[PDB]
Amino acid sequence: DRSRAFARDVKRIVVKVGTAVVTGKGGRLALGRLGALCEQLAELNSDGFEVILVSSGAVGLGRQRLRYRQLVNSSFADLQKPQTELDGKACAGVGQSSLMAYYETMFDQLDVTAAQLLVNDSSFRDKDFRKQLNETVKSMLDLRVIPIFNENDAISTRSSGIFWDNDSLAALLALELKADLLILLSDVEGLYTGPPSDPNSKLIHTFVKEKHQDEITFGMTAKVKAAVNAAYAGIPVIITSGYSAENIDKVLRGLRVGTLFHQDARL
Amino acid sequence: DRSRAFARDVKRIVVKVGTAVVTGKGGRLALGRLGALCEQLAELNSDGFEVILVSSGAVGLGRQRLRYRQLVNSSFADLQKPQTELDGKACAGVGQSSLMAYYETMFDQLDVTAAQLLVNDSSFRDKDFRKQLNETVKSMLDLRVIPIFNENDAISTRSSGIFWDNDSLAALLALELKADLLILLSDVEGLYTGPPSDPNSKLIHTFVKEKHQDEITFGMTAKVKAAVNAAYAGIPVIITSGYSAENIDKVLRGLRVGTLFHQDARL
Amino acid sequence: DRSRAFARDVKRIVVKVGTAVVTGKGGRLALGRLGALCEQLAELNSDGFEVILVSSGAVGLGRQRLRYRQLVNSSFADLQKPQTELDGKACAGVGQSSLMAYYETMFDQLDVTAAQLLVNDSSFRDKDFRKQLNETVKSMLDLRVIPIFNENDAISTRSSGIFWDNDSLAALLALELKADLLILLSDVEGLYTGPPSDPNSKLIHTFVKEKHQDEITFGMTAKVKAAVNAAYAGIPVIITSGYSAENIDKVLRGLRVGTLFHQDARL
Amino acid sequence: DRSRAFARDVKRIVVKVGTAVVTGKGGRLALGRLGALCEQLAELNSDGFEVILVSSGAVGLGRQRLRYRQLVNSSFADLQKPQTELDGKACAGVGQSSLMAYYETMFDQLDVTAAQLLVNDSSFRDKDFRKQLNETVKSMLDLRVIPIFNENDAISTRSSGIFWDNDSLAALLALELKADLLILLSDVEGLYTGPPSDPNSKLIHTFVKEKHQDEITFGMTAKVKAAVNAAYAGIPVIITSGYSAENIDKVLRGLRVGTLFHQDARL
Amino acid sequence: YRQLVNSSFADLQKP
Amino acid sequence: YRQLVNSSFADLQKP
Amino acid sequence: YRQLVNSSFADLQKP
Amino acid sequence: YRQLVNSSFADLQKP
Ligand SMILES: Nc1ncnc2c1ncn2[C@@H]1O[C@H](COP(=O)(O)OP(=O)(O)OP(=O)(O)O)[C@@H](O)[C@H]1O
Ligand SMILES: Nc1ncnc2c1ncn2[C@@H]1O[C@H](COP(=O)(O)OP(=O)(O)OP(=O)(O)O)[C@@H](O)[C@H]1O
Ligand SMILES: Nc1ncnc2c1ncn2[C@@H]1O[C@H](COP(=O)(O)OP(=O)(O)OP(=O)(O)O)[C@@H](O)[C@H]1O
Ligand SMILES: Nc1ncnc2c1ncn2[C@@H]1O[C@H](COP(=O)(O)OP(=O)(O)OP(=O)(O)O)[C@@H](O)[C@H]1O
Repeated sequence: DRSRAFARDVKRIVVKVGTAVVTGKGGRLALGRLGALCEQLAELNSDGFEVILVSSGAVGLGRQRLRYRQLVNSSFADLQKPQTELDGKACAGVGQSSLMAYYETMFDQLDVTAAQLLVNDSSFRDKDFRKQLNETVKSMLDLRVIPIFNENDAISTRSSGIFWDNDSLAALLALELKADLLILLSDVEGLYTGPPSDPNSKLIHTFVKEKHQDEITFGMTAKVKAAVNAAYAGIPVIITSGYSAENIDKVLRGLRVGTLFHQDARL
Repeated sequence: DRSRAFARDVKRIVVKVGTAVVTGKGGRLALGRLGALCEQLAELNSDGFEVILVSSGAVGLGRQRLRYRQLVNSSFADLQKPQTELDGKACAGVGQSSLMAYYETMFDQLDVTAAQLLVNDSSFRDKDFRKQLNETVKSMLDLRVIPIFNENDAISTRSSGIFWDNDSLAALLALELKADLLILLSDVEGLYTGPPSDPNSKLIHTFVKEKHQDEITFGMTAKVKAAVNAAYAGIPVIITSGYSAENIDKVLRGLRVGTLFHQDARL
Repeated sequence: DRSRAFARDVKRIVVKVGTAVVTGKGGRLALGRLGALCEQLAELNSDGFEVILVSSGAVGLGRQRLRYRQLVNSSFADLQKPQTELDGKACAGVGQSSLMAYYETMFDQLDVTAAQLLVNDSSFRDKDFRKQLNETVKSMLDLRVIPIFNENDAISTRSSGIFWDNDSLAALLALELKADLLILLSDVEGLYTGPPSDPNSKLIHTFVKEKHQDEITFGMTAKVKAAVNAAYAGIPVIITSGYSAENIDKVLRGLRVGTLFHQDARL
Repeated sequence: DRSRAFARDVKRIVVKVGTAVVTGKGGRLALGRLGALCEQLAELNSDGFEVILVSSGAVGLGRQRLRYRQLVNSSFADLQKPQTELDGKACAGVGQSSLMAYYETMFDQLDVTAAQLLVNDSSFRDKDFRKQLNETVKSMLDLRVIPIFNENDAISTRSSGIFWDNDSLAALLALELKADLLILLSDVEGLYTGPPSDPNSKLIHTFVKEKHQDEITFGMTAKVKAAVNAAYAGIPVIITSGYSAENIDKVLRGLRVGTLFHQDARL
Repeated sequence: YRQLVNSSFADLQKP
Repeated sequence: YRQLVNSSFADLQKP
Repeated sequence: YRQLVNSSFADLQKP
Repeated sequence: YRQLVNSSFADLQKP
């Protein structure tokens, strides 16, 4: 439109992928969605953008793999007994490795080098750590590498910290790395006036902190809170659906797509 | 022999792979050596052992990949100008992802699930962190998963800490996880009475803290220091060459292979 | 509709993928499209269908890879001289291996075993060969395997034969294997009353050999000829666009999608 | 020695890998052996040689995979009933795709482009086919590509033909492609004066058609017959053990390794 | 028991 | 029966 | 000449 | 200059 004109000076993008975008039916990987996303990110990176990817959704794939392992090495007599709940940290550790190995496979097939950085909550308490991370990211972006961040859930001792979920980790990274636009890839077209299943609900062209502030009932509430916190500091935030392969290009070209969170746009 | 009789009650093994074992000629991956090692580890894990792998050697592969990227996207005129030194943290971050993606590929091809855990020096300062890592590792080993540890060099702010290198990280993990035998995979057959190139040098059947204490001149000195620290606390340590595919089986069967670091054996 | 009611007793499907569906921009693989197609085929195969895939589009990927190789091992002075045209058979041979390795990678990641069969024109001249191939395909389908046929372009001595292109190889296989529905995955929504770029053109609900026989003007003419030949013998043929991930489900459910080629439907 | 001096003008090498070299314990892939072989072949190809690889051993891996599939999708009640023998052609078709996908994976990781050509017995009956294949192989070798031949067992209607096994397919290719040395990678160090298990047996430095001709009792008899047929026409043949990673370099450097089949050397 | 006896490995891999 | 009842999936994956 | 001298490897990888 | 002009991409990929 006219209020999405900042999509022309955008140089660094922090793209966060949701769990509903990574894991498909049955808990396995969604190969089509992730492949289209990786193709779009490689095209953006070849174009001249500096793309930072904050991956998410390792707990689900990890749990699927660990259930497979239990079955394969389990025995009938046992399958007749009750089941147990698979540890959370074990699932996260198993899923992270598979997800990032798959990311490396497709990025290599796309002729793009991808790098894996893992940052915990206790690490962010040091300003010197922030400076190091900034220097490392700058050096990796100067060679056209896509840093794939995440949260070290497989070692976390864990809300009271700086960040508690990837919805907020993306905002913290975008604020720290001085990004220019933050895209929260979810499974919904954006932010609605009510529940998505409600027919009376309507899409939000842009979020207003004086009108749409208290007009929506909510998960997505954490996404909205992180978006408001990020857009308050001067980082425009776009909530868009990752089910489509051209949404990133549409928002980066200035089209009316997704929900916009901007401090200057809101009046 | 007779003093390597503890290789029968061994149940948990902490295997550390060196940089000279992972990276082959040209800085690329050594596919033959790593493939043989992965085959042996899968056979051990299927046998009934609980194998913990402490990988190493991501800085070299990472630097090779980053030099490739610089060239591919570099331009002639530039190749005519002087070169620069690639950041250390960028190289480590790029190399780690590729190494562990390759590990996942071969372990999947071997029908074994491998898990990636990353632990930094600042994390070990918390006893509660030690308890949570122990619980996670126990839960992952109860499902026949090979936890592939490493050091988060791609985020490490960095000798004054608990551990400073993987030679000592392996010892710290073995002491904390209550392992039963620690194998330091290097490129040399063990510990010699002098430099390996010296013809007069002889292999050390077992390390004695009263005789071979100062009979050796030295890298490998860090390996020996970590081995002495680990074997002091009651964890037997074996330094063996990873160039062969059956060395792990030989040491685990009680044969005379490698250099032994034992507190009870030494007199 | 009412004339697509045969999509309920369909048990065997012969799916042919076009070149415009496999190769994306720059001659590289289209990862999103092929990933969505592989996900859909794995879902169909798990559902209870017997899916036969007749792949295509190795010449393009092969040529891209061979140009990469020429450059990488080529030298400046040479790049200053004129270029040459890369052999056709060399390109086909290089591309086939990469395409089918990628197919195996995604099918393994999808927990489906895929098999590669290659059949040439000279082989089809033997009736005993037809019986052998039928027996092999039956044995492979009884174990829930997806036979990935193709044409041995890398050994072909080469129109006068039984089949000359994959558009006709799919029809020959469907007739020989007694399939029940043949889907020709192309990049267009189907068959139009004229050129697709013509605004006055309209989609064809079903092809009539007494009306649309000569009305349509035209590549796609080979597709239409193969479709008419297949549908004459009693194998219903559907021409549908592979750019969407749910077109196969839509045609298999009886919805109005694509262009239909049926001998009984046409009047 | 002195009679292995022809290893200096060697320019094209036809390397045949046995079944005992590809498939490891349990019918799965031998990752260490194949990785070392691929590393050696990539080093040779980078050196300046023109390496042709005639792969073998898809029936075993294929049968393992098909048994896995039967079990996974089989059901207890059924496992209680008798088993069946898995078709030969289905096993070959499934195994070939996996083997060559793995070959592509390691060759890509080694920065070498590998190409897959499949040739049947009926195809060799045409001289024009021989010319076509020679032209294709020349064009593929001029771009530093490793053509990975095999036998189309998944389509073969099938001894009365030109070739019946890969031991003889390698000889036929070496004679047709005008190779300079043929290496038959087996699991034994070469040709012995008797059974390998016999302690009195001794290794044969070179095969003599007037002495060793009837001094050996025997599988390996097919290997010896193919070697004699190839070496009669003027192609030196070396039978060497593929269990070691440096045997190819040793024979190509002129060292005394393996068993030699030469028409000029024999007196 | 019967649900497991008359079941297959892939059926179990599901919830 | 018992060999199968008191067996595991990976044991079967072997001859 | 100049087009090649002031060019990069990835630019060439394209037609 | 000459070392680069009369060189290939893979030669550079080495120290
Ligand atoms: N008003 C609302 N509008 C849209 N979505 C809503 C709303 N209220 C709840 N939701 C839910 O919030 C979900 C947000 O998606 P998702 O599960 O990826 O969120 P998340 O908690 O940010 O994810 P992740 O675990 O990847 O960080 C939607 O899929 C939808 O089901
Ligand atoms: N007396 C000695 N005996 C054996 N090796 C020695 C000796 N002195 C020095 N070395 C060197 O120490 C090296 C130890 O191998 P390596 O490079 O893997 O060590 P590291 O510093 O522990 O490795 P990493 O970086 O993987 O932790 C040997 O390769 C050898 O060159
Ligand atoms: N009337 C028409 N309607 C639709 N497409 C047409 C028409 N005339 C020509 N075409 C062209 O035919 C093409 C058919 O697609 P495609 O290139 O895959 O065909 P193909 O020759 O069957 O492919 P392949 O090489 O994979 O066998 C369309 O992409 C379109 O550009
Ligand atoms: N006198 C002998 N010397 C050596 N090996 C012998 C002898 N007699 C029989 N053999 C057997 O021949 C085998 C040859 O190996 P291999 O199984 O690869 O043969 P092949 O039939 O040529 O293989 P492939 O199926 O790969 O073509 C040896 O492993 C050995 O067991």
